[PDB]
Amino acid sequence: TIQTAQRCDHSDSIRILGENIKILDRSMKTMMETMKLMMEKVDLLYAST
Amino acid sequence: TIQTAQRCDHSDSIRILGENIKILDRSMKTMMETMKLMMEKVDLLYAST
Amino acid sequence: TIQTAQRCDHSDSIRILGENIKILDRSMKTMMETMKLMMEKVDLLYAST
Amino acid sequence: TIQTAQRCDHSDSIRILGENIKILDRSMKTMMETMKLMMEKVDLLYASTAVGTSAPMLPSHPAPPR
Amino acid sequence: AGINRTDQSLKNPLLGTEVSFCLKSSSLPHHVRALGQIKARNLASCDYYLLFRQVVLPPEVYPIGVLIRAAEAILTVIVSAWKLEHMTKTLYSSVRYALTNPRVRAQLELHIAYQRIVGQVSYSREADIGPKRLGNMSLQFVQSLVIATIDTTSCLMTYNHFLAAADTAKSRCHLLIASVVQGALWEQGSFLDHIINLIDTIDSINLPHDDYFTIIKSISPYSQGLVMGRHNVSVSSDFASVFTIPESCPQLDSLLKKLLQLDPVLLLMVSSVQKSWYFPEIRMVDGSREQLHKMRVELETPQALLSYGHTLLSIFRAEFIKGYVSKNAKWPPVHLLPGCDKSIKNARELGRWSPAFDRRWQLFAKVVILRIADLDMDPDFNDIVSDKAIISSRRDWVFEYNAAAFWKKYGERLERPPARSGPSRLVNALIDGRLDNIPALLEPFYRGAVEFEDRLTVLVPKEKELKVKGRFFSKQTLAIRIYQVVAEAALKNEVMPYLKTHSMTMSSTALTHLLNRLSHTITKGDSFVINLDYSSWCNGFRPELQAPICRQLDQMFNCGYFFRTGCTLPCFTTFIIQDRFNPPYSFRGEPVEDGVTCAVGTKTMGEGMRQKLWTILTSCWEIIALREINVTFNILGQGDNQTIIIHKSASQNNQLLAERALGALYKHARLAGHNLKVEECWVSDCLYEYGKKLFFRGVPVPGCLKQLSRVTDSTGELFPNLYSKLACLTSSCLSAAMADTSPWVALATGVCLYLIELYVELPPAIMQDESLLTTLCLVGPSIGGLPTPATLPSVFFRGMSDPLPFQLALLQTLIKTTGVTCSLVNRVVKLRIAPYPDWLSLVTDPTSLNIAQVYRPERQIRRWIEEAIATSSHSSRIATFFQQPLTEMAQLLARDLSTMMPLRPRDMSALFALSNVAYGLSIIDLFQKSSTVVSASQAVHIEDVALESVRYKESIIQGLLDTTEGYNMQPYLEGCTYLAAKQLRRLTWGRDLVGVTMPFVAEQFHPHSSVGAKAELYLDAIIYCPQETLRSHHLTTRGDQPLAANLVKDTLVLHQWYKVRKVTDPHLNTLMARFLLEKGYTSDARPSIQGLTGYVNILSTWLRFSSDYLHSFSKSSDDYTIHFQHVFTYGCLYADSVIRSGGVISTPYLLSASCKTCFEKIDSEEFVLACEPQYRGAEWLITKPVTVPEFDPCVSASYCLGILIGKSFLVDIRASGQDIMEQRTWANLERFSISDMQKLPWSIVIRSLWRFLIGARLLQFEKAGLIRMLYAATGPTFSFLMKVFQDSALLMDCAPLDRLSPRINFHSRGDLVAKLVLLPFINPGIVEIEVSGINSKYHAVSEANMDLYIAAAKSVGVKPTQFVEETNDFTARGHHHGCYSLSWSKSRNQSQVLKMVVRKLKLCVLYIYPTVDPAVALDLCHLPALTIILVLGGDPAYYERLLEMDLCGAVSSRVDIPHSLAARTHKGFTIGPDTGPGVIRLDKLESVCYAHPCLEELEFNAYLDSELVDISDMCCLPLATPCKALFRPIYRSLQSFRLALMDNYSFVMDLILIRGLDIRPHLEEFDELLVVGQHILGQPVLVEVVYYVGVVGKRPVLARHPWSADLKRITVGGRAPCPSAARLRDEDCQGSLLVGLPAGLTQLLIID
Ligand SMILES: [Zn+2]
Ligand SMILES: [Zn+2]
Repeated sequence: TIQTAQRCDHSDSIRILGENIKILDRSMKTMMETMKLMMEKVDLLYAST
Repeated sequence: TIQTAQRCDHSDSIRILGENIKILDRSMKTMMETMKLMMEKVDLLYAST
Repeated sequence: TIQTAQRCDHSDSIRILGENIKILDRSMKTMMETMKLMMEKVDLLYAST
Repeated sequence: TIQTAQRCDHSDSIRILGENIKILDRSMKTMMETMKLMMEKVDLLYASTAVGTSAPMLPSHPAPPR
Repeated sequence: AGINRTDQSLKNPLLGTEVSFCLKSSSLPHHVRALGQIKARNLASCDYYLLFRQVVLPPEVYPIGVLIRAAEAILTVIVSAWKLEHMTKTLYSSVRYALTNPRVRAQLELHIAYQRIVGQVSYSREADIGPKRLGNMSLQFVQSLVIATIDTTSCLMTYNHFLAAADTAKSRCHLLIASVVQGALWEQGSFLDHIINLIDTIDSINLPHDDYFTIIKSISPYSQGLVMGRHNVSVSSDFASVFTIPESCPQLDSLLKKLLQLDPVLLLMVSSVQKSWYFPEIRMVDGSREQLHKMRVELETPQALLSYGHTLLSIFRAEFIKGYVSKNAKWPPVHLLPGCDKSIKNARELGRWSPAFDRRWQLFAKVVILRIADLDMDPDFNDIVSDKAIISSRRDWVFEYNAAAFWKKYGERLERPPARSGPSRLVNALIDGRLDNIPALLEPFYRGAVEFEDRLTVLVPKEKELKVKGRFFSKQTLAIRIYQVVAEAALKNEVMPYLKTHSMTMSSTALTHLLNRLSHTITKGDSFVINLDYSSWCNGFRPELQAPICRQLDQMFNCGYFFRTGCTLPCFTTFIIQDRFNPPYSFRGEPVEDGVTCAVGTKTMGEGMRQKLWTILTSCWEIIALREINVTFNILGQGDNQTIIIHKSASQNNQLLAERALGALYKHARLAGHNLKVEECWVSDCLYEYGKKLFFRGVPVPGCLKQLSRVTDSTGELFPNLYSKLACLTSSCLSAAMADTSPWVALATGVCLYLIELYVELPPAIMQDESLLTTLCLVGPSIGGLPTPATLPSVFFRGMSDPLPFQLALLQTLIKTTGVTCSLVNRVVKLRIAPYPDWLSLVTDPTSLNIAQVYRPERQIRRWIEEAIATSSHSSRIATFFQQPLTEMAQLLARDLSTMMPLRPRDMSALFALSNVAYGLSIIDLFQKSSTVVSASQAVHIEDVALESVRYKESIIQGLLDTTEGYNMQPYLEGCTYLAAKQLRRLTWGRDLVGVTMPFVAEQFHPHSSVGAKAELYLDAIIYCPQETLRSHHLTTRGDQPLAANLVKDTLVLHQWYKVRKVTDPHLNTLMARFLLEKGYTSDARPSIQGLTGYVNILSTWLRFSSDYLHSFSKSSDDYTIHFQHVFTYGCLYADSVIRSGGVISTPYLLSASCKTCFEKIDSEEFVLACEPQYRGAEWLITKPVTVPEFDPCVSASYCLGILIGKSFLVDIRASGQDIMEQRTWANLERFSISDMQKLPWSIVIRSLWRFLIGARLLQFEKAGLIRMLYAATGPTFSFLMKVFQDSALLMDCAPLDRLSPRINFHSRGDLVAKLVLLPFINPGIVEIEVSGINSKYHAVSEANMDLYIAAAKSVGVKPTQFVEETNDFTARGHHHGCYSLSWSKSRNQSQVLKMVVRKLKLCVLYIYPTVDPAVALDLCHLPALTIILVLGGDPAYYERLLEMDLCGAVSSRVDIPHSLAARTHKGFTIGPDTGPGVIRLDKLESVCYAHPCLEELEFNAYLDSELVDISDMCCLPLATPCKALFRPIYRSLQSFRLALMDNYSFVMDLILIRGLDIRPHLEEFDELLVVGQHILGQPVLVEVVYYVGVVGKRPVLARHPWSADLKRITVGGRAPCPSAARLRDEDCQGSLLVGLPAGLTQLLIID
């Protein structure tokens, strides 16, 4: 009963996976901003030719 | 079993995990729109050249 | 006792967020596909210079 | 007691969600690698264009964190 | 006005743009004065060497004979002080020949005339200095321009041209004197005529400027090509055919070919000089256009270049993962892309590197390496301050050019701003605080957009190079320099230790081992050398190659685009070239692109930028090129020059392999865009170059001519003065002597140059006095004089030394030999004690004194620069660092450390080195004495240094001409110089100083020859033995006989070293606790951690030296004051001086102890720091604070030594045959004492060793290797175990071993040692009894603290006493016991008759020649009441071999050792000569019954003095306990021998099953033990047994007749019952041996 109730819950695992999905959100934000930085360079490449 | 009940507490964590998954989904839709815009720009390369 | 363990768990929300994780997986796969297509476009740009 | 424990137990569920977020992380690392290979060619093309002119150095990476 | 012509040496390139501007339309006021004074025939500025070559002076104009006599006196004093009086005539005759020969004297007088013109014109306020006559040449100086005229031709030039001419004359004077001194001290004779012929031949070239310097540039590769063409044996060479020397200068070709014909080593010495001739004038237009073309030219397309960059990324990933798995034992954080190979996945999970990934590097295109570390964006102050000049901003490009040139060239003004818009140096950027926030500066390099005001680089030509079109370095903006520092530091610290090719070059031990293996292998025929030279290395790199590896490095360090911004940075960077009087145009304040002087954007950063990455890329493509063709290779990289070592394959020869390797390297070099020209690459099996040292056939070529002819910049961070010139000369001679140039050559050259440097600057009153010149050369900086090369012991020795005893010894030799009184020494030294003690000078230099240094050039150093920076600092990083006075804290810490009650200055400086204030004073020292800090310190009061130089000159002339005397030094220049030095330190400092005074080795030891030495010289002497008669051949041929936060770590190592030797003081613990708090470690406790000099190394391989000084200094555990490396170096220098003076070494020689007061017993003494320290710590000087995560000793040291020796034997059996001849061990076993081994209990060591060997449980091949290399006399640790077990007291004290010794039968001492170490594998019988003495706590003692426990092991234990055993004594009449003397295997009767003779003649002393067999001498030494004095004649080898055989110590007690080493001839009653008076002789008797109650039958009849004396009537006396000469391991009782019969049967049967071991010799040991069996078996003994041996059914069946067909025949012969112990051991109750007998042993008992 007690050890089964230990097996039911891990709040620390939920916290690790929450931080693990937050860092993936950070990676999405960095890729979006970096891809707009690529867009400015390719826009000037269209303007050059 | 009060302290074990407080260590059982998951009600805030699942809700804020849902918020994290929601904002991740919105970030991926915005980056997908950026991907479509970027494809629309880079198809002009062989139109110009 | 029973109502506290009922409060500390939300299994239906776990199932909904797992389905939402699957939706996130599908969006990640289609973004990998459109990255592959724009990879091919940028490669055929850089070949002809 | 056992029935309340067996509805409260979600070891398999949390392991499936953790593994699926690991699949998400691996796919994101793959996308980052392909995006870096895109950045190489676009930056080298603009760099080859920039020689002999007064073209500015445009930014390539957004900002340091904090 | 301002100071003019501020250089005294060439430090700038030679340019002629100002001369062209002066001759064509100049309106400057001094250019008109320059133009008005030229003649009609004006030569161009590039033809300056055509005019300076015709300068001639009248002969013998300077009276320099007093210098010749003074130099002879100086060298005579030094050579008499070293007590090597047979080189004396050789050295002053070389100096006398050099200064009397007309051409060298003319060059020297030309040098003095040039340097007096330089001294007269430099640092003057006068713009125009008038007619200055140099022979037939008249010189006029008009500011920066110089006009020179001989008769009617003139040359208008710059001042750098005149300095180049003066440096040419200076270099030739150095070259000629070095050539004379080298020719006097070397086997090939004088080569001065070839030097003069070379000078005249180069001086006779009448060609244009470009062809002339083409010949001078190609003079060295052509000579190396000739040496390669005549002396390659395995590869072909066409390097000589490229060059045009045979068609341009035929006389030079004939001279180089005749120098090839006489001596190739002489050709490589002579041809390596490149600056003794003149220097080119750079064609700036064509060279500038060629550089600006080569920085933007494409040889390969970008598309192929990026693909090859991906290919190089693959091998970079492969090598980096291999390094990380080898070091950290695990895979790094990696990401496997889709499509990855399964072997990568399995090796990732198993954590292993498979040996098949090296050839398959294309699989690593799917392995992305994740974050491993973080970028350090805060450089330290060492690399920030020095070595480069900078530009603040791009609005400062207008301050590098002249305005008048911009007006004449372009027609408008420059619009220069008034101010210079910021600093021009790194240290001014620190003081103005532009480097306060480094990450804010490097954030634009992170975002990928550096600011517009930072993209400029000025290309500056390099000086003193033979390229007529120039080579250019880069001067850059501050931000790009900080980027360079951070990127190079990151690659040097975090990546290159994981790359193996660079890591073997970074490690000194691995590089040294590789160079030694290359040296031994090229002469045999393998390991040929390929040299690659990239002429366009720095200009050839392209962004498309660098971008993928830069992307991987940016992903590894969590820094975005930081490594990738430098590749695309040259596309946006403005490049201009520093050429005054040729400026670029300005349009809107910016340079305008023209292709000659400006370039807006290139494709490479330049020279020296990105140095670390480019080496990695080059190594990557070379590894690809050599791995595609299956070679074994090693790459030695030096940037643009690459040296590749390729080993021979069995299938192919060297030529085809070399052609394939050259094709592969050319192919993969071309794909990366670095095309190798075939004319610049070569292969060889006789020549290679590494570390600016050239090796010919594996021997380093001498570099005496190149190093001594180099001209240094001098006057560093100071005004010009005599002291800095003497300091740089002395440092040059010291650096030459350390870099494999002979000490005598550098010393004599330094004496000559010292006197010429004095003659330039001193008036004739000083310089016509010989005695004052000799004394002034022999005072030195140790007692306050000028820096002289004569007083350095570091020329002849490599370790740390004490100058003061050598200095006082030189002055004593000066007074006793040369006619100079002590009053003149008092006049010159002028000893002036300080009123108060300055302890900071003691903690900086422990060997110094408290005297005044009056000739030292005075910059205030300690307080003025600190006050200036703390006043003029306008921002942070200086106010924080210097918020409190560092000097007052330093003096307070010095007074706290001066309260040590035994004042030990070495430990005082060692504790001072662990303080933050020491680091602060180091940063102030780099603010004073470094590169680019001369600019600020000289620019502040730029005018005043010109007056300061003249003030110092007048002060030093008035000081040297003053005739008053100082402190009387007469008590300190008599008697022993050790006590004189200690009394001088006690007088001057006021307290006694312990631990800094090292005795002078020539006073402490005196050399002799053994041909006239007496007995008293051999009491305390060090003996050298040559194996052959030594001549000048053996000096070059090798012989047989062998040869930050780390301050916290250093603090804890020193804390352990204090605590283990039992010094305990509360105040010292408080002070080290304050050090630990100021360095951020707040934890309370943490307990964690031959060879000689290189000039005598080859001759040392022909000499055997040992320590036989034990009669007065090495018989006790007390240590004394002898530094043994210096003594062995001194003895080898004596041998070198005998050979190089025309003598030979055919007799052994000695170093006898002469001064008894130079041998002081060192007081191992606790030091108690009395007062409480007032230091209190700082905590503001360390910017990076480290984090807190970042039993009796005898038994612990016994277990640790046991496991260390066991693992040392393990790495010996894993070592190859070339490795076991080296003395390298696992944990540095060689440099350990012998006395503490005698203090240490060894029973615990033997059980620890045995339990480690049975805990290893090795496989069969390694056990076979153990038994094979221990049954033979191989392995350095076996020699170590012999040297440990030399004394038999350690043998008898081992309580397992006296029980074990009845079991084992040993033929020799090393046999007993081998059985002791490898018995548990073959016999567990005694292991079952002594396995119970195990303790697991002592096994856990770490190897890291073993040196600490050894430093604890020396004091606790005691040494045993040794015991004298007894053998047969005979004499008078008695009972016959058994007459046992050498019954094992030796002529026992030879011992019998000599014992009977020496006992009836009643001799008290016996003399034994070394022709006698050793065991007879062992019996004669163990006879009591007899003194054995051998005849050695200086060779201790016979006594050492005699001592190794014995097991008691009676040879070490009954032999008179000084009289044995002092004996040569017949002096008494002897055994050993053929016929003479008092000679005992052996005559063979064919038939005698020998009617004697003792012994049964005689073979040899002893005759003496041509007579026979009846020895047949004597008998015995009773015996006592015997030695191992009687061999009690096989005694009368058989149950110990039956246990040996049980064991040897079990020994062979186990060793048959051992793989890789064919049992012939161990079977021979079994055969000897079964011969001892066959003595008593009683069955007929076959002499030859066919003796079939084989295993049947996992049971080894071995007998005479073959039991089965699979048994193998082993032929054994020579079995006979020769010992008399056969009759002795025959016992009652036969069949008792059959009781408890194996059936196989019964089968070997009953023969067939
Ligand atoms: Zn002495
Ligand atoms: Zn003995």
